[PDB]
Amino acid sequence: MASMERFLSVYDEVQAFLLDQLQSKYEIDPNRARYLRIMMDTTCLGGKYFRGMTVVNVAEGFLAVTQHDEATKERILHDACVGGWMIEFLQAHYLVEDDIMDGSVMRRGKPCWYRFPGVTTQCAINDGIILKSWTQIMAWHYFADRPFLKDLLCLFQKVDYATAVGQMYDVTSMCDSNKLDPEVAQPMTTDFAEFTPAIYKRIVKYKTTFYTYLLPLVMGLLVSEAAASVEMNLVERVAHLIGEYFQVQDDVMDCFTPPEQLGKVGTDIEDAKCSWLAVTFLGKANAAQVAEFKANYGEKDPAKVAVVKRLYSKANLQADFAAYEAEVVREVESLIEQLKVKSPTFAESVAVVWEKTHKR
Amino acid sequence: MASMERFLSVYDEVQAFLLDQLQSKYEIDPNRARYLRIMMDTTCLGGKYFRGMTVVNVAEGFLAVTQHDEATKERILHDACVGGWMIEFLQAHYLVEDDIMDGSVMRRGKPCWYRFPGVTTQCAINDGIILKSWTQIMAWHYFADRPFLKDLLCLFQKVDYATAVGQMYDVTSMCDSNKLDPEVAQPMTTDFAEFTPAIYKRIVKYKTTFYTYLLPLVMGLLVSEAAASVEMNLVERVAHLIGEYFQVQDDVMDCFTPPEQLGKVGTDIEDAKCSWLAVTFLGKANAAQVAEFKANYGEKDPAKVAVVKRLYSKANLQADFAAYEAEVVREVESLIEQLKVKSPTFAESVAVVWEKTHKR
Ligand SMILES: COCC(=O)NCc1nc2ccccc2[nH]1
Ligand SMILES: COCC(=O)NCc1nc2ccccc2[nH]1
Ligand SMILES: COCC(=O)NCc1nc2ccccc2[nH]1
Ligand SMILES: COCC(=O)NCc1nc2ccccc2[nH]1
Ligand SMILES: COCC(=O)NCc1nc2ccccc2[nH]1
Ligand SMILES: COCC(=O)NCc1nc2ccccc2[nH]1
Ligand SMILES: [Zn+2]
Ligand SMILES: [Zn+2]
Ligand SMILES: [Zn+2]
Ligand SMILES: [Zn+2]
Ligand SMILES: [Zn+2]
Ligand SMILES: [Zn+2]
Repeated sequence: MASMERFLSVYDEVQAFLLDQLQSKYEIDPNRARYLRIMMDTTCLGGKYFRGMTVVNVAEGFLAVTQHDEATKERILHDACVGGWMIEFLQAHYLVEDDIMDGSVMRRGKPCWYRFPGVTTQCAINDGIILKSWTQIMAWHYFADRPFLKDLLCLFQKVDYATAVGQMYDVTSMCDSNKLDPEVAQPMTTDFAEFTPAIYKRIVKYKTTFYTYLLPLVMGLLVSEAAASVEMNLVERVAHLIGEYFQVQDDVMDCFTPPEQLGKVGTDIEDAKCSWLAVTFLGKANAAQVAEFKANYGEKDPAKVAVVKRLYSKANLQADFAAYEAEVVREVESLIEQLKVKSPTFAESVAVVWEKTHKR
Repeated sequence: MASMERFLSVYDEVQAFLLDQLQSKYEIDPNRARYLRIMMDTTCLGGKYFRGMTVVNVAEGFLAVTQHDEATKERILHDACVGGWMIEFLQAHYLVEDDIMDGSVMRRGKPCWYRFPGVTTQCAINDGIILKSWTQIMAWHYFADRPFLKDLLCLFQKVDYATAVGQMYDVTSMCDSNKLDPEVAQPMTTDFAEFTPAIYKRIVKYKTTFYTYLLPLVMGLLVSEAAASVEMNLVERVAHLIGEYFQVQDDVMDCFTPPEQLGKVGTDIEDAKCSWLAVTFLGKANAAQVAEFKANYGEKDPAKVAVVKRLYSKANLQADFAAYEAEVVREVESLIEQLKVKSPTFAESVAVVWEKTHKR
């Protein structure tokens, strides 16, 4: 059984479980079950399964070096798939809700879920709530008697919370902090004083890294009962680095990747996002370039968006990206080495995570 | 210390904990902390604290009949307040998101949270996510070493899930089940075949009863380590009854309570809600009254709304409500008696829950 095959089969099983339970324990009728099946498929499937497959890969590594009965190998791999789906369904939650929050049009060359004719925002908000509730239903069902259940739920819960806090950092990133006030409509920053590397780093760490990198690695350790093979402060450091890198790639592609390939028309400029491009450009621009960026950023007008893209093009941001990439490659290699002291197997899984990130 | 006083003090403590942790562990800055404090107050405070105070009342009952050290009495009451706030913050989540889902204008004579000028939907969806995450942060913090932690989290998780399923039943209640399809925009029912008492009962049970009645009672038992004093199938039955009653009152008031008193302009008729009024009217109407209801229900037009209110007025629904009330009074009394066999104290708390519901 290829890992991916096992992973995909477990989706089918988990889907059947959740829908069969709705019918037998929550009085659902067949049509509403079908609507939820479609919802689940539409919102959970079609991506790369990077996060969920990380859990599987980490567990697979430990299986190769640890003595177990066959049935135990199976149970561990099944747990790693369930845990991976918990993360994918968490992601699915965040995507449904974020797309609504941001008025997004497309996700993976298909309409965002709320835009489906028979969905609408009124249902989609709640569908997103259900998606995250299913992570917990999965956990309580499949992991009821597992020794790792407490630690898994407690971590999962902190990562979800961090992610929501990250969302708040992201949606408020173009405001002046000192002006935040629920009573007063929020103006866009004029000075862009908060477009700094440390501020950017805080957004990305919370919004993406905890759930995309830390949680899949640590879930893999927890289902393997292997958290003693690592120094958790290192696993955090390496996840922060790789996660930051991931987002900087995504930020560049929002701007420069053709929409057919991206699967999306990128709107970070019109949305006035604190992107790596913006922060990096502000870190090297001259006064006249800074005034021009300010006159044009955060505006729907396509000509103003083209002015911003031009400023970025002539600012030679490809140099800054190569240098940044160089330095991340350097630090990731260093942390992989430190990880080898307690676990070659876990260090190797992080190596694979990094290769898959660095080459995508 | 009056119970309410203790309850309100614990809000202050919990608020400080959550905000202090954001600063010390999640890198929050002071302005975003202030925004979340305001959010928390605006969305969690100002109601009757019925659900949270139920937890406190149930625990207080057991304290009066159970031998404990003073510090243990305090710890139990503190736990009951924390558990009660978990339920109020769960409620706060659902209200923020539902108000957004339904395009609601006012909640408790104040603007819905998403309508605040400095909030907007983009932030409000996420603020609602945070509210529910805080229930879990509270639980893991205050109840880390508690013997009831597992059972409390597992119940809490099932009630939340049921509530989301209830929301789906509610928002789809004016559609024909056989027509639900994410690909096709959903027409309002023309036949109203699904406006039945059993269907209505399913909506209310899921949408309201589990979180408003079952969870506060059972939370009170769990923090008291008293679940053996009751037959859980009875506690479920009595909660379903009282919870149904609560909603039937709310349904009548949406239609007949002046907006100043309601704290809201009621829109259940324009929203084509499967209300008790509608279901009860359809259960007694003649053919001509049925055609008239169909020609007028579920429409913004104020004259069509007034036609519906007239049909309800002349259908003598006050008689049906008195008869329904009569029968609920009868069954609640019967279940209170059954509850006395294992626990007079718990039966008495349910009596208080019912009095507070029946007289509001
Ligand atoms: C077909 O069964 C209908 C029913 O009410 N079952 C029991 C039941 N449903 C619950 C939901 C949440 C928490 C606890 C619950 N217990
Ligand atoms: C859909 O059913 C969910 C469920 O858990 N049913 C059993 C159940 N019901 C409970 C009520 C209180 C405490 C614990 C309970 N356990
Ligand atoms: C209550 O209405 C909310 C709203 O209009 N939100 C933006 C929105 N834009 C859409 C485009 C296509 C389909 C659905 C869409 N929804
Ligand atoms: C001020 O501290 C910043 C930091 O990163 N602390 C550790 C940390 N933050 C976590 C969030 C979720 C899950 C696990 C976590 N561990
Ligand atoms: C805001 O801090 C949240 C936190 O839990 N910090 C400690 C912590 N970090 C962990 C990473 C993996 C496993 C367990 C962990 N525990
Ligand atoms: C992205 O926009 C969503 C939207 O317009 N939702 C309805 C809506 N109606 C409002 C009335 C006052 C204040 C805020 C309001 N929001
Ligand atoms: Zn977003
Ligand atoms: Zn940590
Ligand atoms: Zn992006
Ligand atoms: Zn609603
Ligand atoms: Zn039950
Ligand atoms: Zn109502």
